[PDB]
Amino acid sequence: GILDAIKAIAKAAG
Repeated sequence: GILDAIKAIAKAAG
């Protein structure tokens, strides 16, 4: 899921 991927990445990026 594109949305799921973005969400995880966002938090990871900090």
